Amino acid sequence: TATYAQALQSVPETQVSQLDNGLRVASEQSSQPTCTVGVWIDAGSRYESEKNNGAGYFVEHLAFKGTKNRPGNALEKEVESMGAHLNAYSTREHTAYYIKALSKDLPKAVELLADIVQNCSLEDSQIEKERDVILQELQENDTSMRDVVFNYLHATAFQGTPLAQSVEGPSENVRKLSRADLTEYLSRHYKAPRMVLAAAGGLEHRQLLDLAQKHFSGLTLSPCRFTGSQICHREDGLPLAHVAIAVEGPGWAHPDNVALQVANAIIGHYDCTYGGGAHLSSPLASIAATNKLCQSFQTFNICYADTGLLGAHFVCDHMSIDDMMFVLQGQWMRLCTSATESEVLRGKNLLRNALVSHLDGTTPVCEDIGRSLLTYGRRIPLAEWESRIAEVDARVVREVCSKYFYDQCPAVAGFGPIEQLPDYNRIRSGMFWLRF
Amino acid sequence: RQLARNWVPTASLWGAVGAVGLVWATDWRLILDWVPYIN
Amino acid sequence: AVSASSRWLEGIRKWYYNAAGFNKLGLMRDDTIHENDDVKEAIRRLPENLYNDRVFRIKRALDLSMRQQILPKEQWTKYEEDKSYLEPYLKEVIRERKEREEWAKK
Amino acid sequence: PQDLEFTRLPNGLVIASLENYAPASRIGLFIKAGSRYENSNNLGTSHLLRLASSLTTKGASSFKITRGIEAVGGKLSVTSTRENMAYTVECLRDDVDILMEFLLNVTTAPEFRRWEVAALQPQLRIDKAVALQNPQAHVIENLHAAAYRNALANSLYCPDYRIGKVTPVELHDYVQNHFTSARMALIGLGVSHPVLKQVAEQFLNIRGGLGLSGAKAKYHGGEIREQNGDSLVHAALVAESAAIGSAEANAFSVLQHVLGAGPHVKRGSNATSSLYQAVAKGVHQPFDVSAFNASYSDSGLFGFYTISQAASAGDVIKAAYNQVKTIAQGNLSNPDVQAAKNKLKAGYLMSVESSEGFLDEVGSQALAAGSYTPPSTVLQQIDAVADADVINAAKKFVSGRKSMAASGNLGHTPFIDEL
Amino acid sequence: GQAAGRPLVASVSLNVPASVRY
Repeated sequence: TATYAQALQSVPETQVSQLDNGLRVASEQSSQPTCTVGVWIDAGSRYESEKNNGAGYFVEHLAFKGTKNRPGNALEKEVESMGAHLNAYSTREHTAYYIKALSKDLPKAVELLADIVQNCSLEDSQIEKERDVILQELQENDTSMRDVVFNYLHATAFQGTPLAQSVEGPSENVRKLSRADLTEYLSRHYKAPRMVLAAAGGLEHRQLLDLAQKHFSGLTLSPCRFTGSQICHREDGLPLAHVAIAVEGPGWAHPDNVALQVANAIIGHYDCTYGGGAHLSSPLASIAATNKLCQSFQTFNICYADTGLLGAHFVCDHMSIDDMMFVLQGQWMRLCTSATESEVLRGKNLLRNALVSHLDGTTPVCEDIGRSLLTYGRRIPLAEWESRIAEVDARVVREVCSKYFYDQCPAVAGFGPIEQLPDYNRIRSGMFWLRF
Repeated sequence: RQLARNWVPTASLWGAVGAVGLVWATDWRLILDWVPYIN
Repeated sequence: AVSASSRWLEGIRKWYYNAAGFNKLGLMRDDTIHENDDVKEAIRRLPENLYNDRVFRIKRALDLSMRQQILPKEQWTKYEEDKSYLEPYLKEVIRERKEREEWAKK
Repeated sequence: PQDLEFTRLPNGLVIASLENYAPASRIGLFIKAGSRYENSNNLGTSHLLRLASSLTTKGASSFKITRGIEAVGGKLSVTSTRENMAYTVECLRDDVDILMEFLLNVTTAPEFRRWEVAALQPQLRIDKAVALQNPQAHVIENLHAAAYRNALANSLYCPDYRIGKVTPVELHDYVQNHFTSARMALIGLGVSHPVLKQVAEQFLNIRGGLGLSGAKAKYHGGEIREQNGDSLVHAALVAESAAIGSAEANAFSVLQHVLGAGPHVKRGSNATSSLYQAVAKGVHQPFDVSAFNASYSDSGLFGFYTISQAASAGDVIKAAYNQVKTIAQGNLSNPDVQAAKNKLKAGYLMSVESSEGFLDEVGSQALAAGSYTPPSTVLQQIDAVADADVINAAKKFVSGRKSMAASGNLGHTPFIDEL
Repeated sequence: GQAAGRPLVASVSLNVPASVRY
């Protein structure tokens, strides 16, 4: 049946296989007519040099412009022949190439895919075309303020590290960019073991690995500095002013990463548009709906390899900024001391739900593996996560937050019309309570 | 409920503070010399 | 255990009710009430038909007190007729918070 | 585990159930009441009603309710369209009963407290606004008016003089007017039938009254052009399509994948769509065209929604429209259709494979049919489409009254008379 | 022309902001 305890038990397990040249193989059988076929690569900007900045990004567009065996636009005209959707995306710490398809024609898929991974048509026809679009887009990118401030955010904490740099990289490089340097980075980091392969669907493990089928896969990092600081772009014309505030935290692999998953879930989030009103349990969603001290906000977590990011992102009236803050320091600080096991539970349940929730669907299932592999390896400790949940304690959360919050140096990002936002020296004194 | 959290140890110190404070003030009870206090 | 005395209770009630002048100013019992938080939001939930009428009598009332005239007794309020209109709204606001008050205990 | 179990009642309300093994345990509740069921003085009610969700039940204080779902960790959802409003809820495998019980109290036990009703007046706009970020959003709503008169022309949103207009009572009737145990349909997912089967008949048997079908929407075309400040003018051309649940509805559903391009590849301008290609070839710098097909119960519409720049729109329309002619003239490619069939079958299954989506697909059949059809049968029926069908299907869109909606800078914007 | 997943549009309000559709 479906019973939460038993519900953990029966799942198609993590599968693993390993080829010779460093390629990884892995899978899970969902008993489904379709398969998400995907690839994840750990080559980052944090690898990329100061010219390489944004190049792999530029590269990202290029694969589908045609390849070695398949010149321009002969690539997709086979793809859509099957009717199988196709997509690719990249990230500072990862890049994921993947396919969503019926399990039938997969024998082509990976072979199609394998061609793309390395064999590529590097043709300055596409280059200039793509060189333009990016440049076109580079300027357009000022339209979504969200992404904008984060760029500021990293650079202010991680200054002096390749991690602190634009994903697309600065503009002039893209013009200056030449496809030989690509071929470098093409050759550099697209080797295995850097490469990793997974999939999920009706696919069985060995019927994956057999048709993982002989093609090829392949043949530097530093701990980053953390900057107590501030950045402000003051532009007063705009109606609203985003805010972001955070402190650094543990990397991907680390015990406490889960212990802090809940504190966010507990403190929760608010938005203009909820039907929750003023009776919600989250003090923030109660007040921020009550006096509409903000339009909305949400809290984030991002844990890098060695690093982690805890903080929120809010939007409030140009006269309402201060009061959002003096509230927001309330919640974190009060947790570190006076918190209680009751509210723990309501946080505990949610994260269980959110965990179980995201686990439906081919691609997301497929998608965990790749990062997880590049992160914890094969580990998909599904039922364990539950056991992991049972670990967390009142002291734990307090003792955890005591570390990473009380009397620390926070980072401050801002975007105009900021001006109200108090000076740092307030925020700093505002981190540690005086016992009030 | 009533769960009195770290406030309990917190407060524990506080009373000690100004108690010492009044002791530091002048008070009445001497304070067995304990490092030199003039005769 | 009261039956006849129950009947005997109402006289002093009616008596005591008649021992407070606001009966003789044309007030009622409800508008007499001292304010409170429940009082506040209770006001919100009133329809105007009462609400306005609540207003005027008050406004009517105050003026008289300025001039030290008591309403002609014929027009005094009557112990037979007292309008409870406040309280059916009042119990709501009382109730609900008691939950929150309690449901937030644990 | 166990496959689709759907059960007629005496009330006729289908209680459909499956058994899962998953700890995710969800339930959903469908209702026939859409915007078409609002009257001239009833306008925006459902849209307002769709914000009646969180309010005070007759079974409990809304406070307790709201603090209830969170501390449990469950989640509530509400969804409507021009036709079928749907009340969705989900929580862990174990606790559904507490939650499930509250699903009733909301739909079972309404209370409209004149004060509690007032605070929701401010809310509509801020909701109503954010939907109109997307220009296409505003464009669509206008369209149903142009092509109809009465029913589907009804907005999903509140015309603004209608704002202060709505009383608890007006709601209160439409509550019980359009509610009945004949129309109500309940779907379980992870929970056994008998538990589902139990309480279903218990509370949910009420009346009667039902269903006010006098809206045939009476397709009546026209065109509407709003003068606006966008640089990218938006417009669409529609000759009415057929009713839902028909090979024609499939034929157009096939006919779209002919021209209709959703990107199957990121950033890829879809070449297999002749539409964009046959356009983009004779055409110039950025633009987009996609084909729009949608159907409701009694009927639906087929069209294509264009996005172009100031001068281009007409030729953007015209060529594409002229390109439509090409198809209507006896142009055919069986493999393309075949590939399109492959697209559709996949696209269908890829659509359906999603449980939550399929959760709809369950009751989307129910209120429509009340039975279940394996997608295999669909996939079979997908095959059943003849080409001359899709041939003459497009011919219809050419062969019949067509309608336009346009907004932006209109200086160069042609009418349908230019067409 | 977007139905694009499905027939016409959508609206949803619960908590988390909202959703549109084609």
